[PDB]
Order: sequence, then structure tokens, then C-alpha cells
Amino acid sequence: GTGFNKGDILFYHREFC
Amino acid sequence: VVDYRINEDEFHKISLLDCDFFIRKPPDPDNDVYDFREMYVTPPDTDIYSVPRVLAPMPQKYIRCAMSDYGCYDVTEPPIDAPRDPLYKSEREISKVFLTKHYRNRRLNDPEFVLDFEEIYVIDSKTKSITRARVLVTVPGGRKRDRKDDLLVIRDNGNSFKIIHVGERDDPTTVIEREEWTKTREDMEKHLRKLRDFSVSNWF
Amino acid sequence: GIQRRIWRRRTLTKKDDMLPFVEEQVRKIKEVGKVMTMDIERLLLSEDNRFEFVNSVAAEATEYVEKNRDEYGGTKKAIFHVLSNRVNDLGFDRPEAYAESDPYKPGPGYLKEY
Amino acid sequence: IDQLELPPRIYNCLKKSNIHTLLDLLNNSQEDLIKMEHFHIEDVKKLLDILEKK
Amino acid sequence: DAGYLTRRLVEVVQHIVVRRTDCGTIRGISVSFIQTLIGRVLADDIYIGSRCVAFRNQDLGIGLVNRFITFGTQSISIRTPFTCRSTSWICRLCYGRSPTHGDLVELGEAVGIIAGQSIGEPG
Amino acid sequence: LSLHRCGLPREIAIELFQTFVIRGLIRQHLASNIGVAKSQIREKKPIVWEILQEVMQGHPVLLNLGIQSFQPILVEGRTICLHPLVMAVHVPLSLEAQAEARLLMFSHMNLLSPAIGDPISVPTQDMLIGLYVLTSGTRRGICANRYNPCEPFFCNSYDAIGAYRQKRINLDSPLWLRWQLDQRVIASKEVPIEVHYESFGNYHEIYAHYLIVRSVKKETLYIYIRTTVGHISFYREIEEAIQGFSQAC
Amino acid sequence: ILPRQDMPYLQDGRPVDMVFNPLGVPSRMNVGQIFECSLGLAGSLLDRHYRIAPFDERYEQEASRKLVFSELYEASKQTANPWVFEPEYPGKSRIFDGRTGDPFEQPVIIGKPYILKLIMEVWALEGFGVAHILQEMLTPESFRLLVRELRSLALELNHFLVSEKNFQINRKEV
Amino acid sequence: TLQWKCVESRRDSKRLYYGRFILSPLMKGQADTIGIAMRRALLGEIEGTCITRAKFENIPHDYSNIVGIQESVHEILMNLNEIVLKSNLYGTRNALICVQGPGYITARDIILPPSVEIVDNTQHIATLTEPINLCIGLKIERNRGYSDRSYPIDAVFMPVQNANHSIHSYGNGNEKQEILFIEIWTNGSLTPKEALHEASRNLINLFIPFLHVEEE
Amino acid sequence: ANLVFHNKVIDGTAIKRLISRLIDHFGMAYTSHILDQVKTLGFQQA
Amino acid sequence: FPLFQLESADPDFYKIGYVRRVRAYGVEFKEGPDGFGIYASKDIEPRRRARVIMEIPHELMITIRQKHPWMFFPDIVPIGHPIFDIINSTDPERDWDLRLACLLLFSFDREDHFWRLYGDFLPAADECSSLLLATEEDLAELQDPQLVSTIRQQQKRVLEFWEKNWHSGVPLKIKRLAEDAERFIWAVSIAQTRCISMKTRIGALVQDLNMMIPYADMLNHSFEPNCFLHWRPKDRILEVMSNAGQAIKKGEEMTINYMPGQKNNMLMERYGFSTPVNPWDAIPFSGDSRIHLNSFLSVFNIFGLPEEYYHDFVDGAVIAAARTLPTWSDIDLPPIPSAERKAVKELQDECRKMLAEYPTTSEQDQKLLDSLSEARTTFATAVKYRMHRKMFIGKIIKALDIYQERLL
Ligand SMILES: Nc1ncnc2c1ncn2[C@@H]1O[C@H](CSCC[C@H](N)C(=O)O)[C@@H](O)[C@H]1O
Ligand SMILES: [Zn+2]
Repeated sequence: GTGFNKGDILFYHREFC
Repeated sequence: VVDYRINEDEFHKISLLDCDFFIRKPPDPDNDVYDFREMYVTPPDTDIYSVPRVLAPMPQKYIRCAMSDYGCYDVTEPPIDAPRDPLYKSEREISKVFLTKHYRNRRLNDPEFVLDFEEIYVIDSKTKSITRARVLVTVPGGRKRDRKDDLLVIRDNGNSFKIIHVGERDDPTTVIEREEWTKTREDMEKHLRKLRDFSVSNWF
Repeated sequence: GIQRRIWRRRTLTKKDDMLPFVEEQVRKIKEVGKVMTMDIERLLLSEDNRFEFVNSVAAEATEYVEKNRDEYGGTKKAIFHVLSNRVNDLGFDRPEAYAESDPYKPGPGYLKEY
Repeated sequence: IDQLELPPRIYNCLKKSNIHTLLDLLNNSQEDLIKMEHFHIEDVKKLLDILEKK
Repeated sequence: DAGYLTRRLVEVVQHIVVRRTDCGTIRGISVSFIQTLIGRVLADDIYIGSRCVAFRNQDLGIGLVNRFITFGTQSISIRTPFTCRSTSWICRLCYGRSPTHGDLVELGEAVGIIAGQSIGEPG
Repeated sequence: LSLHRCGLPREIAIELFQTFVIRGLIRQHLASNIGVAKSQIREKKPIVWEILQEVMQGHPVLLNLGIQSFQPILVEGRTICLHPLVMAVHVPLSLEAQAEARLLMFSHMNLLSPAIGDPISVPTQDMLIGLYVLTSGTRRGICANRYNPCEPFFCNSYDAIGAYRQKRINLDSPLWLRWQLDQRVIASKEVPIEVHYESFGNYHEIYAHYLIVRSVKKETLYIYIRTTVGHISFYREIEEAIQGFSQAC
Repeated sequence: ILPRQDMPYLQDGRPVDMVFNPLGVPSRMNVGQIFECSLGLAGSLLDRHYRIAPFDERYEQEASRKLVFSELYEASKQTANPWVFEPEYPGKSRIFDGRTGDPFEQPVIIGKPYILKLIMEVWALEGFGVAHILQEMLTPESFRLLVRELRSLALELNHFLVSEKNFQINRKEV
Repeated sequence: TLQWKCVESRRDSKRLYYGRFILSPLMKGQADTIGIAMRRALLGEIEGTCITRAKFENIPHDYSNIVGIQESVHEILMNLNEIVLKSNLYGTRNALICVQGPGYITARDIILPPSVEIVDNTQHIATLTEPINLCIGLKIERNRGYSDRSYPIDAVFMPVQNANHSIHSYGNGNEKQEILFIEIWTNGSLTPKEALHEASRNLINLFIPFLHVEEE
Repeated sequence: ANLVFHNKVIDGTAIKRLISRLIDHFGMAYTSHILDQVKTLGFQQA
Repeated sequence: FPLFQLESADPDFYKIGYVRRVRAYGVEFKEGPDGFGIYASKDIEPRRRARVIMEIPHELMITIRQKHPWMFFPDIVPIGHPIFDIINSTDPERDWDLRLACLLLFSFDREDHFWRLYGDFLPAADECSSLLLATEEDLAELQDPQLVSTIRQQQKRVLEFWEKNWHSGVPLKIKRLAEDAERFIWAVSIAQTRCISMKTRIGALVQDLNMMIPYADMLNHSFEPNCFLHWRPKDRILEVMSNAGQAIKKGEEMTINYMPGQKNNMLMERYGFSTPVNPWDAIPFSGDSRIHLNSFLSVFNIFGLPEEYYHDFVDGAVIAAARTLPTWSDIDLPPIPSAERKAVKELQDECRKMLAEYPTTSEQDQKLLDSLSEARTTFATAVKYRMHRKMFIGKIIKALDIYQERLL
């Protein structure tokens, strides 16, 4: 039944602008 | 059996339960003219033609006839194999076909159109035969009468034909109840016959 | 084929012989919950094995309770929410968790009596 | 609608359709009113103008 | 007496579960009545002349069985619990259609216990 | 009761669902904690029964095809109410157990017995006589007429049923019904008893149970069925059941 | 339990107190209750009690039928209650539905009888395949206690789990 | 206080009106008595208007079919039996159908007596092929449900097609309270709300006579 | 719905056959509702 | 306030299916000069799973096994009928369309069969775009000798089958199916253009079928379809399912992929149509000049593996250009801009050399199609085919120009 078959880059690297 | 295969568009094709009946069709706009000199009969949906049995003299010249079929409904409940298989199946089984001559060969749209019930031809599926019906006329007037007043009554598996006046028409309830009364009356007496005091008893 | 554009509309050009007092019954069907019964059978037509369907529904229901604990156990049952969501995923419309209420209740404290 | 200066033929059509208040008339579209018998497109502008003027 | 028989019947087949789709058996049971054929899965093709009217591994419905009666179908080979390649389990095709669900029996069904109940209960 | 429902008394339901009633009281802040939630249940505070109805809805229970799953509803009284086609009560706790109860053990996906595939819930006893009396048609032959004979017409089935409600006809009095569907009447496969053939082209075919009007000039085909309101009522009940379920789903 | 206006009522207007299923009699073949109820009705209307020794048929054929029908007729005649004895169907009478006022179609037997007041499951779950329901209804103390009793017979019952990933054997704490 | 309200209304077609109504709060046992009495009043005590006789003029030869008319005489009678009417007539009046020739004869073509109105103008009567003149005299009557070459028409007087009632019971402790629902289906000759009012008035008129006194 | 029109009598074996055909054609959810309606009709007429 | 504010198909088209358990959800059948189509009657909002668009019962289909032996599902041919002998005499590999055509003509002759009604909504002999109906003059407008020879062999095979099996001595029940060769050719044209091949499970039997499916043969083809077909074995219903998570706007056409990975010449041979945005069309280059495959894909934002290219101007033609252009790739070696310009210039010259092979141009063909007034359906199909190929070659020249400049 139901028991069958076992049931961060790109940050701090931006343009200074 | 005949050696050839006919051209079926020169014939009326009449389909019954056990045969296809072919009668030659002279060209006509209403397609209701019959040439009975050439007729064939075949097993259903087949092109192997043979001469049908003829049990009565057939018309020699062209005649105009109205066709109606005679039979029953086979309403069954077939087994349900596939999903959504139908709960019922309703088919028509035709055992006889009636060909009723138009009086004086008048057309359907003729204002003086009436049927000539004295000349009716019957096709039987069981025997693959064609014959003329024996008709009993009870209307007063003889051969010269108002054909607009007569009614044809068909009974006994399409074997008894009676022409009555339209004022003698039976109610459909009366027809059904007559058959039931006759059958139950005989069955009741058969049931009561084995009682040993039957011979000294009354019906009431 | 191409004529100028004018074209032949396709029609049946053939005969097909195959071509009101149930309000109380319809409203009772919804009241007793028979609608979900048909939905369950509808979902099981798309399932090869009904035992893995039961397991999958329970697995999805467990996820609902972990995500939002306080919203389930009363008027909204997690298993009913799963079934209604799966019917809506097929493109049909059902109320959320099949939850319905009596609009003719005469105020608080009153229980409908069977 | 009794307090709007509608022509009597328009008034009878709205009452025949059980349109009684101003809000009932507003919720009806312009196609619905044409579906009513004896109320046509030529009657929409004169009815709208009365509601435009109101 | 009915309960004691039911307990022994369940015990002898309690372990039988539908565990495979197809055991891949080649043998079948030959049959030459309608109720003993509905739901069976065919083990071989059936021909009427040169026309195959039913294919191998096709389940037998009421329409197919009536066709075998109408025409000259002398022998039909079906897959039964007697043909499966195991005694610790059975496959879907050797069991056939489920009575309670209309389709082929599903994987994981405890058909042994169902068989035990279906015989013990009418005792 | 519906086939999938059962009725539980308050005294039995509150014990079976006490853990859910306590949680419902705490969740909706009607009780501060576990200890307070018990006192309100003890003291029969009326807010308890409102919560009990909420938590019981959508929560099936097992009743011990000896054991089945039903959706419980609160009923008046002190007894357990079961539908006529059917003591231990088990409440599934885990969602895995609740899924199995609703999706595998309910009384509508087990309509066929595994032995041969027969239906389980066939009407019996008083249900069966009611159908038998309903579909026992009109008296016939010598039981209908004292003497050898050498009925109303209804446009639709609703007029026939309406005439029956107004005591104009009896349940087994014969009538003719105008039929505007195909010929789907189960009857003996028999040729007409009588054919009445008018000289203008119309002919009436009188069968044992229906009348068919046809013509050789037109394509008309009119069907009138000789039946009773009992047969009409039985046909309508099944048809409206199918139509009602389709509209609701 | 119904209000008196919902009960079926007789041709004298009195509603009945109890309604029994008539299908229980032919299967159980206890016709004596039919005799008693009819005679009880006659006695109440005639202000009589009856004490009848069993097997009254020793006097004559259909002795009970003669006693009951004759007393029913006497009750009907003396009290001017023709419904009590119907020549067409003795012992039965047409009664009315309290809800609608329409008569019931067939005549119904009525009377006044004397009524007293009185003082595999695992297999089914396995057949359904409800494995988690079965686990809940079983729960382990049943097996841990079994191990100790087997230990009293110098037998050890160890439960080992073999991992399908790394094939390592784990002895469960039992 | 005891009040009534309409909770559901619908008009499926010109001859299919549905309405559901509520009456609350009622004391125990009252809703059943009201529902039983109202249902009986709705089904047979409300007067409807129907065609009861038809008479084909021009001496149509008393046959089962008429030249130029597709339908037989019986089919015309069946179609006339299905025409829904409303009126305030006292006694009996005559209507008339006089159609020149080819086309569709519908209820729109009936010439009505003063108080009589037609509900569905599109209801079919007869199809005329030939340009013959058809003249049918009709007999119109207003009757309760429970009540010369002219063909009778067995009309069933039921402007209310169906009616049902159900009761809901509510309680808070010892205090009980029941709610009455009434469902009404009409054929369009009357609204469900109007049928509710006429059934109540007809019931009241039935019980007023018990309160009558006599002059001395 | 293309239900056949029975017109003679419905006994125990006739209703059992009809239910089995309804199950095979409409499914168990439809037939379960049909059973409830037929059950109610039988009780009312009895 | 509310007071102050392609033709629909024959209504009986959907009704004849609807009374036989055909269901359509949120779509409508619309008819135009180019034929039938299925369009979303409303905004089909995305869901977590595929939405059911249409449900077609199995009993309304005409199906035959792809592989021998020939069995029909549902079985409609009576035992002993001569039509089976005609079906059984076919080539198992090549004559699948002949087998379906025989079943189709047989189905039209049956009174109770659904395709007796549904056949009236099939395109006629002068409306079907199949090249089996194309005249020799229509094939002259293809400008493709390989495709023309393929069609001529198809027409020869179909005609010879009719002449062999519909001679004078055959029974009348066979003659009335295909009284003339054109009737049988039309049936084969319907079979080729409308057959749907799927793997289905019926009961316990899993098999490949060639299927004539009503209301699903009205879905048009797209190489980026918004719908797909799904067989539901339990109730024997074909489902048309919209892609999961994909929003479909009101009026948008519902499409399926008839032939994944197939070129326009294959679409023309089978279905008698072509698309200018076919992502599998190929062009014969010499290979002397090659561009950088990685750069070309990134310039036009074409991602995924070569067999599953997709776009995040760019359409199926640019994807086809990526697969058909001569390309080089050296893991992560960058391309020299001046060497890539020589390749782009030489590839454009070879593209113009092939456009100069056609007597007319793409826009001249487009205006010819607008000027037509008495043209056969296949003639316009033949012109659209050669015009689409010219549009594809022209798209490559534009794509190379854009790529050459975006490489700076
Ligand atoms: N994307 C597409 N572009 C042009 N024609 C197409 C197309 N998809 C399908 N078709 C046409 O539709 C046919 C497949 S059957 C699809 C329905 C068809 N339009 C009809 O009205 O019956 C093919 O023969 C093809 O000519
Ligand atoms: Zn096996």
C-alpha cells in the first residue's frame, strides 16, 4: 500500500561613480 | 444467383433485416415509380444478386407506390466494456415492407392524392419473397366509393388487411386493452383448470 | 483554393440526431462535501498508482503546516487545501480548502442542529 | 427614476424591467437597455443626456 | 469453523504483494466460463484468419470474450497466478484487472490478504 | 445521512477530539494555556462546542468493510447515528493517516466488492419494496376491465407529475406521455399489434407500450409512451441525480 | 421520537404511539404478535382482558383466528367504530399521514400489544493498503517486552539495519 | 421579531422562475405546520389560466391532418396545451387564431380577451406550408389546481411548477430557534414572490370563516 | 444523460444490475450520489 | 458607472463533439481563409502545473497500430470485411498513411461513426495544403528538385495503391469508399496532414498508434508551442495541456509541435506547409570561412546546449543560423575581430550567391501571394515554401551583420 517501496561576488564590486 | 452485378442506382434499394430488395426504378422526379418486371434480392450489404420468390401476380406496367416499413425496435442494454460505453442501444429491425399504390398513380403533391389500399405489395425479409396482400373491404360502396373515408387496418404480423370506414377507428388504448384482456383471460382459465371444482364453477 | 479573400465556411451539412428543479439537490451536494469526492476521482484519473498519490498529498500537506502552522486545524484543513490546490492547478476553480459556512446563523453562540 | 424627468415611454420600459432606483439604472449597461423592447439606440442619447444633466 | 479457516487462508498468502509490473513469464494457461476470462491478461496473440483480434499482454474485456465465442477461437492462453515467475510475489499482468477499481491491479496491493478475505468471508 | 457521513454525540466527540479542541482554544486565544483550556471543557463553556464543530469538519474517523472511514458531524442526543447501509472509533492523528482515511477508506471509492466485483450498497428491505411498488405499473387485461373491450395525454413528464400531486391521477393509473427523445423504452421486441393507415398517407403504429405516428408524405415521427407516473418518477429521479451532480461539480 | 401531530393516526383521529417495521415478521416467522395486537385493541375498546391457554387449536381449526375476529367485530359493533373490523380486510384499516393528512395507500394492521422496556481489523487495514493508519493503531513496547521474555530462554533477538548506501550494519536499540 | 426575506431569485427563461424565501425566528414545531400548509396552497389553491377547448372553423373535414398544416390536429392540441397564460378573468372567455397562410403560427398570433396576457410569445403552435387560412376558436378559463366539434384540452392548472420547504434548527443552550425555507418554481405566469403572497392570502381566507358570527 | 427508460418493474436483481452499469459508465462518485437519491426515493414510496 | 461607459466556427462543430464528451476549456474554434484554428477565448493564467485545454474521448478517434499486426482502436472493421485485406497488403514501414486512409474512407461509410459528421469539417480537395494534391505546375513553384521528386514518388505510390485495390472486380462495399483516385488521394492527404502518432496504454496494452484525433487535428504547428498532447490511460482521453507556468493571452493561438527537429522540407512533405522561423532549417555552406560559435550565441543571447538552443530580432531563424553556420570553438580561445570579419564577409557573399539562384526574391514572392485571385492552395503553399527559404537566407545575412558589429 502506502508503505510499498519506502513510501557573494558582485557585491562590494560596483561602479564608484 | 445471377452471373452479373446490377447497377444499383437504376433500382429502388429496400433494406430489411435479412435481405436487400431491389426493384427497377424508372426515372421520375418523385422517385416513387416502380418497375416490378425486374427484381432482385441480396443478403444484406452484399452485391451477389438472385431472383426473389414471387407469390402473386406482379404489375406489368409502371405504378406509383408509397413505401412504409413494418417491424420492431430492438432496445438493448449492451455490456459496458470501454469507458463511456452507452447504457442502451436502440435499433430498428424491419421484417416487412409495404408498397401501397397511389390511386390512379397520382403524385403526392396532387390535391386529389389518395392511397389505393386495394393494391398493396408485401416484401418479407424472412422468406426473401414478394407477394400481394389479400385485402378485405368492409366499407359500403364497392369499387366506386370515396377513398378519402377508408382506413386500412393491418394485424397478425402483417398478414391480415382490412379496409374500414374512418369513423370506425379504434382508440389506441382499446387496441392495447383488447390484446391484454384476451391473453389474460386464457392464462387465468389455464391456471384455474387444475382445480378439481373447475367444471362446476362460473366465470364472472 | 485562394480566392480574392473569400473562402468556404465549413458546416455540418449533415444531420446529427444527438444534437430544472435540481437547486435543492445541488445545494445539498455542496453542503455534504460530495464535490471534493468527484475532484478526488478526477485527480486519480491522472495518477498511475493511487498509493503514491496518497503519499504525495500527505507530503505536500506536511509542507503546508510547517510553512504556516496557525492557519490549519480549524476551518481550513491542510489536506483539503492540498486537494483544492491540485484541482486549481488543472485550470478549474474551487474554493480554498472547500471551506464553506452557513450564512443564516442567528449570531454567535448558535450551533446548527442536525 | 420617478424623480428624473424621463419621457413616459422610457419610464414604462425601466419599470417593466424592474429598474426602480437611480443606482439600478446606472448598473445597467448600454447594450442591456437596447435588449429591452421599445427602447432603442435613439433613446440612449436622450436618456444619457438627462443623466448627463443630472 | 469459518473464522479458523479464514485465519489459515490469510496466513498462507499474507506475504503476497503486487511488486512488479511484468515478471516476464513466457508460459500461459490454455482455456477452451466467461467470468473466468474477464480481467485476464493474454499470454499470446489470438488470430481469426490473418487478422490479430487481440494482442499479447492485452487484458480480456467482455467485448473480446464474446468475439472468441462467436468465431472459431479454440484455445486462449492467459496469464494467471499459476504462471508468475515467483511464489513470494506476483506481478500486475499475471494477476490482471482489479475488481474494485476496474483498471490493472496497482503496485503495492496486498492481493494475498484480499484473496484470503474473499474466500473466508462467504463461509 | 449521506453515504460518507456519520453522526457523533457531543459526549463522545469531545473526548475523541479533546486535543484538537484544546489547540483550537489556544490558537484563537479563548484559553491562555493548556490548564485553562481543560477547565472550559470541564465546565461545558458554550464556546467549546463552537470549536468542536470547527475541528471536526474535514477530519475523518474510523468506525469499527467492517471498518470504514466517515466524515463525522455533531448530532443531538447520546447515540451514534449511522446511515442505513452500515463499537470502536479511531481518530487519525498524523497527516499521513488522515490522507489514507479520506482517500482510501471512504465509503464511495469502495462501491465494488473484491470477491467478484459486485456492488456493495444495493438498496434492500424497505428501500427495495418502495422501488418495487413505485415501478409496478398498471393492472392489465382481466384485472383492469370487468368486461372484454370487444386515458389522459400529457405533453411532458412534469405535467403528468403535477397532475399526480393534485390527486388527478393515481400512481399506477395508465397514461400516454408525449416523447421528444429517441426510442429508448425497454420493451418486448414485437411488431405492432395494429397499424391504422389513413388514405391520405399518415399511419399509426400501435405497440404494446407505445404509439408511433409516421407518414409517407412528411418526415414526421411522433412517439407516445403508455406508462405510469411511477415509471416517470423513477426515470426522473436518476436523471435529475445525474444532472444535479454535474451542475454541482 | 416524533411529535404526536407527525405520527400516523387512525380513523378515530388518535395518533399511534409506536410504528414497527412489518418486514420483521415474515423473516422471523412470529405470527403470534399479529394475533396479540388485534386482540389487544378489541379488549381495550370492550373493557376486557383475555387470559388464553396456549394451543387453542386443539378445540378446532383456526381457533385463534375465530377468537380474534369475533372479538374485533364485537368491539366494532358495540363502540360504533367500523374501522376496528373491516370485512374487506379484518384486522387492518386505512390510516392517515400526520404530516400531510393524506391516507396511506394500503390498509395497515393496528393494535394495542404489550411492549416491555429492557435493561481481522488488521487484515482489513492491510487489504486497503493504509500502512500509516495501521502503524498508528498499533503504536515499541510490544516488541521490546518480547525480546526480554525470549532472553529468559537463553535466546537473543537482534534487529540489524543494513544501509543501502555504504553497507554498514547498525544494531537497533531494542 | 418574525420576518421574511427572499434569499435567492433567478429567471432561467420566460417560463422558468425560481425563488427561495426565509422565515425566522420560529418556535419549535411551527415551521413544519407552515411549510405543509403553504406547499398545499401553492400547488392547488392558486388559480391559473389555461386553454381548455379548441374549435377548428372553416369545416376542416374533421380529419386527423389538415391540408397545408405540417402538424396533425392532435399535435396542434398538444402545442396549445403548453401555452402559458395569465389573466384576471371571471368565468370563461373566447380567444381566436386567424392566420392567413404560410409561416409560423405562435402564441403571438392569439387574439386575447381583455385581462388575458401571454407569457412566452415564441411558443410554437403550427407550421403552415400552403397559404391556407386557419381559424381556431379557443376557450380560456381560470381555475384552481385542486378543482359542437370542439376538441377538449385536458389542461393541468399549475402556475406553480414545484414547491418545497426545509427547516434549520439552531440552539444556544436551552434556547431553541428554527428557520423555515420555502422554494417556489413558477412557469412565468407569476413570480415566486407573488405566488408566496397569494398562497398566504388564500390560506387566510380559508380560516376566516371559522371566525364568522351571525346576525341575531 | 442517455439513460434507458425502464417501464415494467424494478426488483432486487434489476436494481443491482443497474447500479453496476452506472458504476462502469459514470464512475463511483456519480453512482454514490445516485444511490443516495434512489435510497431516499425507495424509503419515501415504501 | 456602467451606463456612462477569423470567424467563429460553425456552432455545431463543437456541439457534435460536446454531446459525445468532448470538452474544451478556455479556448474556441475559429475559422479563417487559411483554415481552422484553436484560440484562447480568455486570459489563461499560469498555474503550478499544466492546465487542461481540451479532452477528447478515445471512441471519437481513428487509430491503428504503428507496428504489425494491424489492430484498430476502437475496433470498427468487422471480421471478414475486405477493407482489412487492403490494409493488410500494405508496406509496414512506408504505407502507414495508406492504412489510415483506408480506415478514414471506411469510417465515412459507417452510419454511426463520428467521422461521418466530423468529416464535413475536414478541408476539401481544393482546400487541403498537402502536396499529394499538388499539380505538376504547383511543384514547379517549389524550386527544390529534391522535394519535388519526393512528392512525385508519394503521388505515384498513392495512385498505384488505389489502382491495384480499387479495380473493377472489387465488391461494392469497397468501390463506394473511393470511387475515383482523387477521393483516395484526398484521404491519404488527410491521413498525412492530420495523423498524430503517440505511445498509448489502453487497458494493460502499451503500443504505438497512428491516430486521427478530432478537435486536436485543429491545433496548428509551432516550434515554440504553448500546448502539448497527453494521453490519459485511465479513462482513455487525449488531453491537450498548456505548458505549465506559461501565461496565454486571450486570442492567442493554441499550438503543438507536430515534428520536433524537422526541417521545412519535411514539414512540406508531411503537412504541406513551411515556417520561416524553423529552428532546424539548414543551408549548405562550403566551410571555408567559420565564425566563433560562442560569440554568435552570446551576441544573440542564445543559451543551452546545441540540441536545445533557446532565446532568452532573434527568433527561430537565428537559432537555425547558429546550428547551420560554419563554426569553430577552442574551449575559451577568443576570436580575433579582424579574422572574424573576413569570415562574416565571405559567409555573406555565399548567402547572396544562393539568393541569386532564385529567379525572384522574397518580397516579390510575398507580393505575388497578395496578387493571387485564382490560385490553388498548393500553389500558394509552394510559393510560401521558397519565400520562407529566401527569408531564412536573408535573416542569416542580417544576423551576420549584427554579429560582426557587436564583436567590438
Ligand atoms: N504553422 C502553420 N503554418 C501554416 N500552416 C499550418 C501551420 N500549422 C498547421 N498548418 C496547416 O494545418 C494543417 C494541419 S491540420 C491543422 C488544422 C487545419 N488548419 C484545418 O483547418 O484543418 C496542415 O496541412 C497545414 O497546412
Ligand atoms: Zn507474473
